[PDB]
Amino acid sequence: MEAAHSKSTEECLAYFGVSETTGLTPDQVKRHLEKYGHNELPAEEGKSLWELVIEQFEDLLVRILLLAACISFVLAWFETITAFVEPFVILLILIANAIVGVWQERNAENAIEALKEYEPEMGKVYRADRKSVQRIKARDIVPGDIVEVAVGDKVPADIRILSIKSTTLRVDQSILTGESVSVIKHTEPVPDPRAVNQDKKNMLFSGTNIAAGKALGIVATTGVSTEIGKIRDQMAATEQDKTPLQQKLDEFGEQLSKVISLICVAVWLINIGHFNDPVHGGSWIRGAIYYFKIAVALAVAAIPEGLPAVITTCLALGTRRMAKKNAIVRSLPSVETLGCTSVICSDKTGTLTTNQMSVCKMFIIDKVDGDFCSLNEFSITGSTYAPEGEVLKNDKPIRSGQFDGLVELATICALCNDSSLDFNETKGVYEKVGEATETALTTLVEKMNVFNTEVRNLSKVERANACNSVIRQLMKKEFTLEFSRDRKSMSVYCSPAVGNKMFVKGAPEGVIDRCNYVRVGTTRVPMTGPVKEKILSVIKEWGTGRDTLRCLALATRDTPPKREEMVLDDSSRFMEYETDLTFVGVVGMLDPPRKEVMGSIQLCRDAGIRVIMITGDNKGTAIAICRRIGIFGENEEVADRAYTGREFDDLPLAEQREACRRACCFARVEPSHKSKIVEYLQSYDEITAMTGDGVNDAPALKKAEIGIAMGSGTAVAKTASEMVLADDNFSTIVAAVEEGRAIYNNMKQFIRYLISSNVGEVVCIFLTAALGLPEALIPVQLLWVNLVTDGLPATALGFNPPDLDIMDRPPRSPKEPLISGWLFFRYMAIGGYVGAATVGAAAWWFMYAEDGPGVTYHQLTHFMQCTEDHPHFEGLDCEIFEAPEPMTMALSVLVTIEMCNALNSLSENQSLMRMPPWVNIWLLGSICLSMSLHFLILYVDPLPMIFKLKALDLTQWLMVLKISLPVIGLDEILKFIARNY
Ligand SMILES: C/C=C(/C)C(=O)O[C@H]1C(C)=C2[C@H]([C@@H]1OC(=O)CCCCCCC)[C@@](C)(OC(C)=O)C[C@H](OC(=O)CCCc1ccc(/N=N/c3ccccc3)cc1)[C@@]1(O)[C@H]2OC(=O)[C@@]1(C)O
Ligand code: NA
Repeated sequence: MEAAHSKSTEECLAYFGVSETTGLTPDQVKRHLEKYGHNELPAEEGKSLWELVIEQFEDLLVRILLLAACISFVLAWFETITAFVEPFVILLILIANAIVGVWQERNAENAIEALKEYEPEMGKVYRADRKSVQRIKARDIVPGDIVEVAVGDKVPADIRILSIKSTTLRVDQSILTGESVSVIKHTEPVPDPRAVNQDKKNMLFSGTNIAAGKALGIVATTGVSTEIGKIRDQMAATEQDKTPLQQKLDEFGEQLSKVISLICVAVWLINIGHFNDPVHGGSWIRGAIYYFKIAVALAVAAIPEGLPAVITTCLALGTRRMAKKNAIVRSLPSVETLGCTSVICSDKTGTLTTNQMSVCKMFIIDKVDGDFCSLNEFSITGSTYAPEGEVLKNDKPIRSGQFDGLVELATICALCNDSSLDFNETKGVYEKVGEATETALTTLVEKMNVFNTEVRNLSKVERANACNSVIRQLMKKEFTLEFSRDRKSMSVYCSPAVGNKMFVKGAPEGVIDRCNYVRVGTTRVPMTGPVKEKILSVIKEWGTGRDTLRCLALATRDTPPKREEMVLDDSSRFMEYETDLTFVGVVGMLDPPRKEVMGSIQLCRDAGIRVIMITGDNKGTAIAICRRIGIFGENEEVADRAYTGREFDDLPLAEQREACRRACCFARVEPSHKSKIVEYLQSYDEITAMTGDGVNDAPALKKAEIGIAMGSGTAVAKTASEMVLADDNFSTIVAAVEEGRAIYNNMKQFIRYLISSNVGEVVCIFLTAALGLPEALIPVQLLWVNLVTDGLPATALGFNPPDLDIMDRPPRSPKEPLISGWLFFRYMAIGGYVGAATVGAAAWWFMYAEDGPGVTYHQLTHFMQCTEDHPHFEGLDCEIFEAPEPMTMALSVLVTIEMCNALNSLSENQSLMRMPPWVNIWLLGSICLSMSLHFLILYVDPLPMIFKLKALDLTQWLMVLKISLPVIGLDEILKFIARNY
């Protein structure tokens, strides 16, 4: 029964056909169970390890390395036990990467699983099989059950309240709305069928807790049909798109397999002459192994094997750096999307403001005489909940007792108040107890002291509620008509210790319209036009002007209805009970913006980031707060840039989308508006950050690219967000966006660095196959360079100093390629250089070397025919074509070039003369370690046998530097072109 809130208690019992005193019969239970199912959210279908390792080996680059490992294993089988090192190392990389992925998924938290924590194990129902209550498992509760809840119990299903067995019934509906005060519940129907959950005063929602009381109710919905179950369906339907960099890895792997297959076809096309080669020969099995070994090396030379270790290391370090700035990022890929933020939608109370209220102004009526009117405006000092402060008028200290209107003003503030003040000696600060807006009144009456009580020598703990207690002794608060949004006010019925009176407080428009008289000191005058105009005039200046105050109208019913003539169970009659009032005065309190917020808004407009405020204030004050903190200008038109919840719904779907393109302020929004705003922003391809802190906010937090939770927010809101603000501050968002931009600038530098090395490595392997030369580089050597030799300077590039204008540039387009245009041409020339400089270093040892044979170019290209000891090949040991020294010339050239290419990667276009290499101290130290590790595999005896290397001399190294160092001069000329042409 979805509309149970709008149905009578008799209508709900008649729908299910269940007696309130007997309950559901054993037949009705098993028959309702087969129709509505069990009262539980669906279990989240987790994936197995087998499904997780299949997803790990689903990536195309992973499948290429796995195939290359399989080829290497069968090549090592058909050949020295160091041969199986190449298959084993390749497998260890994939296996280790899988373990990392398995650990990440296990550590990951699911918000749908978190919703279960709001499911009680047990419930209490009355059924026809027993007279007494039955404590059954909440899973077995069906719609139509008669349920009994009490203090401490968690509500097991969406329950329509039938009768309240206690005096009142207060519920903690905080799981839906962050952290909130207890709400009073009744049993009368709510006329609006499209009413929101705040207005369903006759409903108990599954997952909430009973703060006080005891009631009997009938179950309306269970399972996914509850309010907390409908939110689970919205989250289960939301799909998280891949981050732009995750998508770029897909296109890179898809294009890489197309190039590898093309290089293989090119190698075969160049060697088609072997089809005319004589059929009889023993080099055919050799030729297959030759092309199979090249295929293995071609894959290892193309895949950046060390990139996943460098990326996750950069993100893990940035997470620790953001946590120092109170930004808790929960997912590592979210750091990239963090820097791409285009729109920030932020709640006000708590984040944009300090949520610490204090009354700043107040006015009472001074004189009413026809068209002449006079007011007594006041000012209060002290922005904290502490009673320290004084009341001023015209910047002059005054005594509140000398004004009679202020005596009645303070009594309304002290009696029509459910909150209190407490002093904490551990923190040494007065603390609030209840609503922040109500506690501002308790602090105000302590500063006024209308009865001139003596509190100078009182203890600080006693000083907190001293003046409040004095007023409470005078009038006995009988009952309380709680706040409701239909009338936007509350009242209390009081008797002396003089007749009974009612003290009313609430929104100014509703209370003043229900006032027929006006208090003037101790006397009262009928409410007239000129007085009502000037009263509302000051409300507009305090709420819309530069004060940006929240105003409360305080009134009194001098002649309240008799106690017997009032029904304290129908919230519909509460407005009638609060009529024919007498205006007493208006207080104006401020929720101050945080110190750092006004500057963070300027950083956002300097960085092209739009800020959208989300409040619960009226449209007039919301626009005023925007002008105060910097979202709008002081004199800027905002007719089509600010909307309310009702204004936004009355628009067609096309106008709603166009509204979100320019709006910067949304006041009094419905729960579904956060998710709709995200969709409209995504329709313009924005990258949206949204704040929230309740289960209500969870669907929008998951929908947005960067859901933002509060450190004090609910657990479900955190598990549905990418980043959690430890201090709830809005400035933490902007600081994390700056860091995400700084991380990406360094990230794309060591991505271009490692990828350009893989280009030159593939050119090296291609030149070997296309010319028929011996293998100048071995997959075992290429793995060491990509994982260790180039991995250390790549990590050091992640510590590059960020640009000082990084927050002075618009947000980066998500589809911006990492390498394109002239940079695509540069890494082709660097790749064409590395490929030629590596195979040439080995050919130098095989020909023009003093310590190597003077093998001719024909013999080196036809080295697979030395086995015959052909007279065509001058007499020589054929094993020389398998010598370790020529591979050390090629490897030491690649290592030294990559150390040089790492310096060229410090800046995209700025010359090394302008930006010297000693800017990044970590990069110089990484090159020394990578070079120190190069001599480790050349001299410490176990390693040269494995890597097929033999140490070089002081002369052979000088030949490496002859070919390697001009890399710096080449890229410098390519940088000079981009800068000046
Ligand atoms: C890999 C090795 C080789 C040899 C190769 O064939 O490479 C080609 C190739 C696949 C390219 C092309 C390359 O073509 C050429 O060399 C043309 C032939 C030249 C030789 C001719 C001889 C006659 C490029 C190399 O050519 C040059 C010069 O740079 C540029 C560009 O690469 C990138 O931008 C790198 C993204 C890495 C990249 C990959 C992943 C990634 N992941 N983030 C994460 C973030 C967070 C978490 C996880 C992950 C981010 C980035 C591409 O064009 C690329 O394919 C594409 O689609 C582009 C747009 O990526
Ligand atoms: Na999200």
